[PDB]
Amino acid sequence: EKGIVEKEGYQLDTRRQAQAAYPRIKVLVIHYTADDFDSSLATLTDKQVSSHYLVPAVPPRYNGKPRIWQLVPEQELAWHAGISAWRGATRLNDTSIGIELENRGWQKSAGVKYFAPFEPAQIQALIPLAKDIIARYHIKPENVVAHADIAPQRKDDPGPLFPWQQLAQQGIGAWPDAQRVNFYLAGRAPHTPVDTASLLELLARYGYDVKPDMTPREQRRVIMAFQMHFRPTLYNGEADAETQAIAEALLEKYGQD
Amino acid sequence: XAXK
Repeated sequence: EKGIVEKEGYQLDTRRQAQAAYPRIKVLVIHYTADDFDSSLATLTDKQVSSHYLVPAVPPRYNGKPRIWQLVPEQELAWHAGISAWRGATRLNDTSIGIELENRGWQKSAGVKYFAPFEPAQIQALIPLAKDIIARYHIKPENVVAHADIAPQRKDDPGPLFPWQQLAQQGIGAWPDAQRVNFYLAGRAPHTPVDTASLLELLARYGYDVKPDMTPREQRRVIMAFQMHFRPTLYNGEADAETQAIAEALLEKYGQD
Repeated sequence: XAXK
């Protein structure tokens, strides 16, 4: 009937819709696989981890379009985030979509952890899928994140070679206004040392997991995670003026929720 | 990467 639904035991009347109704999905998490396509597909369909999408390094094309693998209906959670925290939330699996990108990650080469560049074909395939996802759920720019952002002590992915600024120019994810980063730099050289505690407060509020008593090591991983995303020219995890100014400009533009 |  007119807005009425039948069931075993009861009728539902759907005629009155509440104003306060919002997606359960709020977060888009970017990963790399650190493994080849067939191997990643095997792993992400097994019983320990999964993701909603798997993008090959160079997706095959059909009907003039890159093909991407969907492993898990978006309505359902995938096992991609693990133990995690972002902007007040935990258990990020519950509220996120996870995209896995076939990419080798890091390999230590004479002690120097070297990351692998992202195939431009892959990024090109990613853009329309991210846009559709972001439209569908009205995902806010600051909630397009790296796995490292939501689990900084455990993960680096997708790493400092991931083109966040390029994506931001396509309307995908958060990026600070350059004039405001300069404003907050406030006359300092970019690498001028800044007070670690003060920087960590800002990162906490922007959304990073920061606990009251952390070893220097653990404080470095948080700052490093932030730099890999937002200041990838140097991601050694030391608090400096440029890192702080970026955090300050991000907070000004996107807030904290 | 991934990773319940």
